[PDB]
Amino acid sequence: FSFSHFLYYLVLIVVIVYGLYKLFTGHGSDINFGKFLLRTSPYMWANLGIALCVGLSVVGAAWGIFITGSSMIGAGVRAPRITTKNLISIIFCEVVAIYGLIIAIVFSSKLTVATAENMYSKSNLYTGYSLFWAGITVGASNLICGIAVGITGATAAISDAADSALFVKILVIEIFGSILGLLGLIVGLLMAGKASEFQ
Amino acid sequence: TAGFQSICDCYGIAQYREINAGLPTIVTFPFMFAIMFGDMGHGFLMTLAALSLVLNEKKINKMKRGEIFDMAFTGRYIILLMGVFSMYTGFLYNDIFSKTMTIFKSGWKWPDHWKKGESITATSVGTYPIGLDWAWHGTENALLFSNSYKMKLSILMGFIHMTYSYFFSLANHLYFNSMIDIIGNFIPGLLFMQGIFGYLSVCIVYKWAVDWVKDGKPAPGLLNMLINMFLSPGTIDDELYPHQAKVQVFLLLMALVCIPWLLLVKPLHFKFTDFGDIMIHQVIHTIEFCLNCVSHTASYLRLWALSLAHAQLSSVLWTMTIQIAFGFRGFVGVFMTVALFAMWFALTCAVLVLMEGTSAMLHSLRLHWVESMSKFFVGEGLPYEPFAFEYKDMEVAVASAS
Amino acid sequence: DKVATLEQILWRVLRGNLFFKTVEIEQPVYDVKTREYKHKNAFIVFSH
Amino acid sequence: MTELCPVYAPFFGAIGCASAIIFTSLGAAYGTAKSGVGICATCVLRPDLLFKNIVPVIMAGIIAIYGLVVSVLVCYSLGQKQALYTGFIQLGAGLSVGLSGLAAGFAIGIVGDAGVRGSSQQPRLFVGMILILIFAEVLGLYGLIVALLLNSRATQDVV
Amino acid sequence: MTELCPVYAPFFGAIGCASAIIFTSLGAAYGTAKSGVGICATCVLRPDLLFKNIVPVIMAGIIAIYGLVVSVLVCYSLGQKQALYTGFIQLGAGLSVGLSGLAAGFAIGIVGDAGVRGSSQQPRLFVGMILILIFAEVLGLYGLIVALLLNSRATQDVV
Amino acid sequence: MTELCPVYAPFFGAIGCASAIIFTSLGAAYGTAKSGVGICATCVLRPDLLFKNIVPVIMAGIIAIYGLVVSVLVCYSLGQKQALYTGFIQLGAGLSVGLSGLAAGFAIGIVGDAGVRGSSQQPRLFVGMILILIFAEVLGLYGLIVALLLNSRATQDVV
Amino acid sequence: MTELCPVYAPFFGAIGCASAIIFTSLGAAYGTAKSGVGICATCVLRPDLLFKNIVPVIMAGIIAIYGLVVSVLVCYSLGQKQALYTGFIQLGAGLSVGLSGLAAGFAIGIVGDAGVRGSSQQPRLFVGMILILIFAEVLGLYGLIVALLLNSRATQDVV
Amino acid sequence: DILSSIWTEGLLMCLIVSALLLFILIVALSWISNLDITYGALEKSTNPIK
Amino acid sequence: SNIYAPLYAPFFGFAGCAAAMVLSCLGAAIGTAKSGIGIAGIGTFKPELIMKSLIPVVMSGILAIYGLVVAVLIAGNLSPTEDYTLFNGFMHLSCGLCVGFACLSSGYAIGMVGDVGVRKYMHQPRLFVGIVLILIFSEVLGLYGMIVALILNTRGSE
Amino acid sequence: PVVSTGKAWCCTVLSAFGVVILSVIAHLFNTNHESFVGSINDPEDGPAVAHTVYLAALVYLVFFVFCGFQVYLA
Amino acid sequence: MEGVYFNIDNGFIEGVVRGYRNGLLSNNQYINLTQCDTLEDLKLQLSSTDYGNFLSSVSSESLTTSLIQEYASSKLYHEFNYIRDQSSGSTRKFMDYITYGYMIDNVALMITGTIHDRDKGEILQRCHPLGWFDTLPTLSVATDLESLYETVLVDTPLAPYFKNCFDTAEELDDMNIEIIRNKLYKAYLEDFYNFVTEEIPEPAKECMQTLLGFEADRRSINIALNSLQSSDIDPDLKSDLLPNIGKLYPLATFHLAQAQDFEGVRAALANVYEYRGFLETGNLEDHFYQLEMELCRDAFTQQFAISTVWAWMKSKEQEVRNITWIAECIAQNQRERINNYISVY
Repeated sequence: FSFSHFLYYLVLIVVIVYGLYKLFTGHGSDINFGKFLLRTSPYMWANLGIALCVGLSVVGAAWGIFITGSSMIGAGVRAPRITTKNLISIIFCEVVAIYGLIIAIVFSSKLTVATAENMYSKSNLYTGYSLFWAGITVGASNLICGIAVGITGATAAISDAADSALFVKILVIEIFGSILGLLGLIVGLLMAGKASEFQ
Repeated sequence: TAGFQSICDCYGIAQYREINAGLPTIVTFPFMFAIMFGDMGHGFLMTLAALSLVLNEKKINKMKRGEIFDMAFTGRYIILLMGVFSMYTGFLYNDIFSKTMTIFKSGWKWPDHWKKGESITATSVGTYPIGLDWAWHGTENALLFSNSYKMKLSILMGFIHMTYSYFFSLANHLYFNSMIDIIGNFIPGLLFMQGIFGYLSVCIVYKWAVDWVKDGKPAPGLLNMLINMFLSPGTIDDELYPHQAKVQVFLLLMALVCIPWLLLVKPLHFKFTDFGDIMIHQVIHTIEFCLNCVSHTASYLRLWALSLAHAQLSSVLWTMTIQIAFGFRGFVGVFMTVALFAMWFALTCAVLVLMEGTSAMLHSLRLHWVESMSKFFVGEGLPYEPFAFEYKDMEVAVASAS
Repeated sequence: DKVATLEQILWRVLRGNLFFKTVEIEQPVYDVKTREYKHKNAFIVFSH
Repeated sequence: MTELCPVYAPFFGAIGCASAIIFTSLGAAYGTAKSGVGICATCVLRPDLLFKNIVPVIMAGIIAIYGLVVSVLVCYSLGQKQALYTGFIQLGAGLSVGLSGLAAGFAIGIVGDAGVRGSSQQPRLFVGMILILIFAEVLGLYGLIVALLLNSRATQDVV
Repeated sequence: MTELCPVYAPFFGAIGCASAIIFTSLGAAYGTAKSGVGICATCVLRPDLLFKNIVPVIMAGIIAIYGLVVSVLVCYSLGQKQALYTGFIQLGAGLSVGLSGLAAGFAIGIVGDAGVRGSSQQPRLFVGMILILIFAEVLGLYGLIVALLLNSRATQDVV
Repeated sequence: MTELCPVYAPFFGAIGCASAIIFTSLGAAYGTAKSGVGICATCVLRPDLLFKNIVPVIMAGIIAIYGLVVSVLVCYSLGQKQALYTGFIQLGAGLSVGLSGLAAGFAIGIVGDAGVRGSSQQPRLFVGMILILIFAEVLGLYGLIVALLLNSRATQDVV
Repeated sequence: MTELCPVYAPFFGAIGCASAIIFTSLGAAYGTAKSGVGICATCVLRPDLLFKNIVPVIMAGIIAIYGLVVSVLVCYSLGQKQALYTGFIQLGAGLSVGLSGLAAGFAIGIVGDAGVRGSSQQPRLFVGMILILIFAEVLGLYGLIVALLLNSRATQDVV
Repeated sequence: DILSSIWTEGLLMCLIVSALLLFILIVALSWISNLDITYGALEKSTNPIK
Repeated sequence: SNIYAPLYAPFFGFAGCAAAMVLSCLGAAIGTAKSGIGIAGIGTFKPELIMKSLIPVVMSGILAIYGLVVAVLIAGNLSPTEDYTLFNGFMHLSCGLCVGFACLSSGYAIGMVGDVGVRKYMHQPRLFVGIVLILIFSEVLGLYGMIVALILNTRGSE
Repeated sequence: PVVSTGKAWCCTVLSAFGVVILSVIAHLFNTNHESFVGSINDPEDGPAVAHTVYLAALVYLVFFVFCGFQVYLA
Repeated sequence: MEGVYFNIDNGFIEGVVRGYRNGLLSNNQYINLTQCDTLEDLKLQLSSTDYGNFLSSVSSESLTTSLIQEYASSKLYHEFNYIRDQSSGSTRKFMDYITYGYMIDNVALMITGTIHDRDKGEILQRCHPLGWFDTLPTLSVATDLESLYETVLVDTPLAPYFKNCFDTAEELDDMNIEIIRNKLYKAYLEDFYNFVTEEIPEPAKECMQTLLGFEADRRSINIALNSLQSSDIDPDLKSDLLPNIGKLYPLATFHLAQAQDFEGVRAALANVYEYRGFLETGNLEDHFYQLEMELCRDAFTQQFAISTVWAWMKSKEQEVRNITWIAECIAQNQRERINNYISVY
């Protein structure tokens, strides 16, 4: 039983025995995590950053959209005047993917072609690291923001279907929760601010 | 003006003597459709489909149809205007069935001689009068020009739409004798969003107007300087116009000082004439008006978006089916191009007019419900619906009871 | 719909000495007390 | 081969060209399956609404068409002697369009099921279903745009 | 052997040639099993609808035929002295058609079960079932197209 | 440094000195939590038995005192230039007392909960609870003894 | 750098300085959350016992104060050119105080929830709740003591 | 200064990308496996009290 | 060149930026959503308590400001020209981990207590000062994480 | 031969677009436009494909005049 | 958290049940129903609510209190069957477990009517159409409880509940059937409690645990207050009727099992805090109804929970009981006790 925990425990035991054996020989520095970071191509880190950025942003957007859409469709059976009102709760989940688009358009202007000489220079390794971590920062922040705004949108659709006076008081919470994707946007623009192109 | 009124009334019934939003919608709705649907032949097929419904109006308003042909017939003038404006837009994109035109002389000139397989460049012997030049057709960097072209097109059109819809708020407040709303809401929002996002549009047009190679100056990046206007003020890498190190700081502090000048005057004038409800509602209006400047002007990238994807899917459909049947000499080639043109016309009428027209139609509708009518459209009122006599339709009334 | 229920009960009641047999009525048999069309069939059960 | 163009370079391009159509087919299959269960449960009572409710299945198939477009455009750029830059760009474009289409397919399936079951007993909910499904369709469209903008740079000034 | 054509190169081609028929057989088996349980539960009451409801099982078998086609076309291109480019292309084609057929088989199974159980008591739902099953069939067709377009480039100008 | 005294040698001593107090604190926390839930459920009806039932919490705290003793005695033997023999002995002593205290804490918690709930309605069960809890206490005592006998040999004739 | 003082040496000190406040914050958060749910369920009926029942939340916050103390004292001993001995000692001190505070926070949360819910209807149970919570507090105190005794030896005669 | 003779950089880049794509395929198949049919709307029931 | 600033050093500082932003945003979103469910659950019966009941949502929005401050202070020290040793990268990663996990735990506690305290507030109006008091006790955990990250930031650049 | 009226328009309209579209594409094959044959790819000969595209336009014309008189009978 | 994976299947069901919930009658609507003079005024007043056009196409003169409660119950039952058809997985199981508790009552009613030689069709009506189970009218044959069980009850979902009921082995009368039915409902509540504990997610888990606790406690107090009639019952033969779930089992069902008079039950319930407010005052059933409606009201504050289905079901049943009581007081000219409806909204 519990095949996933068996896989996790087996990977843990194999890693512990392998690292302990590389101690056992006296060659504990052959597991060299830093030399792996030098000798790996910076365009891999940059393109994983851009692709995982736009992918995680779209996943968070879709998540929020169907959470609020299922509840709004269900609550609009008796009160069909909630749809054009709580359209804005789907607007708030759709702008997350547009933030991911803006980040992808900014980052894709830095994917130039470098020379075989000074390929692994200081600026190129800096650019790969900055684009990778900035992309996954804004992508994970967009994912979490889309989930939260979708949950609050479903609850706002139910409360507005109760009576019309409640959606003004619950839409404020969506205004609170929608700033977090913009925080991720700002810090993703700021992490890759001083990174140059690939030259 | 009936179908566009039914469009705008689906969102909300306007306040008494407020400016109707169904009057500019008549032309601003099919044009924002047309930017996303920029094809000559697809707008031509859409006009033919519309004229099949407009040319017999008297025959159709006496039949019982059901829920699909109803939306087809009550919006026939919408489809007619969408098709005609899509003809104009697809003419300006130089795109008919994902092909070019060659109706003027080009502004680019190819070299004199080349071997079969040499990568060459063109030499810019003038400018092309109406539309994109037909010397961008194959060219293996056509997207590199077209994307930066149409993105700036979408940003400029979205800003002109927002700043035109915002003046209806001034024409409202001047009509209801509401002079505190002008000084408390119109001027702060006008200064805040013009001094940030119309300055970007002025910089886009100014970067278009200046020759950078002849002057020997490096062309700056407008996205880079828009980011560095807020995230590192004062520092400029490439210069655009002479005294811009101070104009950035001035516009930044003016957009800053419009934040405490908003959320302050409209409540504290009610105080000296606070309450809590006006104060909290004005804080919500400030935190909602701001952060919708950025979000709403980012939302106009859909005009670029659907245009690029419609062009690419139509190009792949042309090169996938009917392009195969052009090198097939014999009696088999006749039936091959017959069957492959039948497949191509069925696909370009099914998935590429009907299924991408509905999308861009309700995108032009989202751009008016959210981004455009959040700036002048107040909201709630009670519809007219007088007492009148009607036919009653018995079997509806039996289903209404049971 | 009830032939399997009949034979289940009559197998549990006749203890295993049932000689149930059924043939189908092809056309539906229209009901008056309800409005279901009610595919029916015949049956016969032998005992002493 | 060369330090800029090693021998393991077409692996990333082949993985991207596969993964585009793979993840868009998974998203389209989830959308088609969930919406089809909703249609078959709904249209026992209203068989006249059968061809009206077919919209979420079509909007799920458009995602697989997006993945097919990106897979063909990546596939016509593979080569034996390409660089790592081209393979990384092709892998990023494939992952972009694939996972965006997967998320859009999940949203289209869930919203289409709920919308068909709700619009069986409320005729005004069909246009709201179409609006929410269009908001679910532009996510895969955004993934398609990012994939095309990556693929347009895969072979510019590569040595 | 050679730096362009190493010795481990036919491994990826053999894995692709296996994985095509493996994942299409899993998809076809799920579709056949789910639809057959639906048919055997339905046709106790209506035995006259038995040969009319056999359509989802046939549309599940067409996916296994797709996998068989791609496995034969990959299998007639293996060699001892091929490049890594050819093995990567063959692995990508196998994964494409296999996972597309797996997704299409899951969708065909679920939609066919629901459609047979619904069409037992609503005769107008059969054509809607056929429409949704055709939308589930074109996904495996798209995987077949991507696999053929990859396989057509596996041996063009390879040294 | 030296082949007998490498540089990675204080790692095992620090891990043992941590793990002693860590696993004895987990065992004491489980015992205190389970017995305290039992006391708070029992003493609503008999508040006069509140300070009589406090015994399993004290016998759980004695285990954390054992871990504290072994952690202090290991901590006053660390050094920069110690051998691997000393680090292995310290790691073994820490693991011994920690996992023995964890097992004793689990037993004390479960037996104390059952014994308090049973002795609420049977006054002669309290001494049987004390007997079984003493049998659960000597396990952590045995772990303490094995840890002290290891630690007494960590620095005898080590070069 | 040096064989005694390598370059990877501040990694263990930074991990210990982080892990102290991380695991004590997790323990304090569990204690505060569980006890606060107990208080909010209890004090609907007896709002006069609201500021009397606030004790488990305070005894949960003292654990986060312990972690803050150890993190500041470790943080003022980091350096670029320190030994592995110092980094191992700092990592052991951080793990000690962090996991001891985590166990103490779990015990304080569970006992505080049960004790508040029990003392809503038995006024004599409050002092028994305080006794069991003090026995749960000394575990994090023991972890703090072991961390301070490790940290006092991190820089004695290190070359 | 090579990393390894058998665990080279190209092999590790290929394995890291393959592990990411296998992870997302496994997740999406776990989404597909939880997929139910709601058989109650596909049956009929008489209930002669009604 | 320098054995103290090798070129793989920025990876850990950017990892610190990423952790400090993402996990603080996660804690703020958990607190905001979990409290807003209770705030709109009480909204049908007594809608007059919603405008006072927005304390746990404003309270769990400060945690994203904590992560914002620490992320921009870490990202201000990174540059493709400076020295930037490995010690500075380990310190930046420890800053990010401190702020991220402290704000995650604090946001979880704020969400739990705010949900149950707002749902059980429609009955007893004297329960409010206890709500605000326990929320103040839950807020200070992210503050402790931000204090140790400020000290690690000013320690690491030496 | 059951009804054969709702499928008459589907073929007459298809043929009416097909004649015009393949006629103008064949006329653009004939005069070498350098956008249909202006590269190293698909056509090379010129009017040799204009031949069969005008043939297909003639075949669409006889589709159109066949199905256009069957719709006339209703 | 709870709002993450819930909506994937249950978001539409939750929204529709909240929409059903918004049509519960509030206090002003019950006062407007109280102010009606004749019964046609009650029909016209109910027409402007969520009920409306439900007594359309009946009559203007065949309007009776029994007809009104029949149609007001049938609307409830059709809405429940719709929500049960639109579900799958664990929610479908959960609603089947809601149905089984009425199946038990139909079993007891059919056996009891079979003892007194009544008609099949008389007992087939007034037999609660939600708990149907197709082989139900076959319970009118073969009086002996075994010859029911070895023939028809093993193929029903009530088969694992007769593990105690085979102690007496004779023909049944009115007290044996009630002992049987109490053992059924005991085993039933413990089956459904162990179902909720292991599969239902957490915010619905705690709400369903406290609602099942109240169901068990109400039936325990009812069995303890009905068992002191004219018989001799061993406390070993009575403690097999009180369920092992609730907030009064660990020790307070013991004093209910060992009790002789009414004061023994008062002293048994004297230590449980929520109780001992009930026996020293008037209608003892209205306190259980009021406390059930307050618990069901507290169940509507959780949003991502399928406790909403159970809470709405019980609230709508109380609503039908209130409209039946008001219709009786209107039609019989007994306006003195018309304000004894139970309204919490």
